[PDB]
Amino acid sequence: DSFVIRGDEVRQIAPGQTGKIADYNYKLPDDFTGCVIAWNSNNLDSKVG
Amino acid sequence: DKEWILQKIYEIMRLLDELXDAEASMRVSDLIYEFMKK
Amino acid sequence: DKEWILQKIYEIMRLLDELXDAEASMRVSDLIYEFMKK
Repeated sequence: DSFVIRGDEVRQIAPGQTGKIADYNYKLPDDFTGCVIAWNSNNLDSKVG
Repeated sequence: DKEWILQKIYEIMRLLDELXDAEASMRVSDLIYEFMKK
Repeated sequence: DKEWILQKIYEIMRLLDELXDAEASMRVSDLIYEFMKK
């Protein structure tokens, strides 16, 4: 997977919280060690308009 | 007036969107999210 | 609890007084007094 996370929501990988769209499914429940490799999307993930 | 709190704060969010902060709008909307959720 | 939220409104009034919206700062400030009170 690869989804454009919000700024701090790279830290919302922590149980119990409401996400922006992780409302549907995401939010670590018991023992999801889902590997993630993250960084600043600020290369191109910001557009005129 | 917790719902009027939501009222004032999302009016703040709409005006932030119109001003062109983008930045402020996005993560102050994160603030409002963790406000109305909690 | 409501401490975090009213501190949110503190941060909001600070963002406003940094932006430049005298009217909006007075609005959120009087709402802050009427939100600590009511």
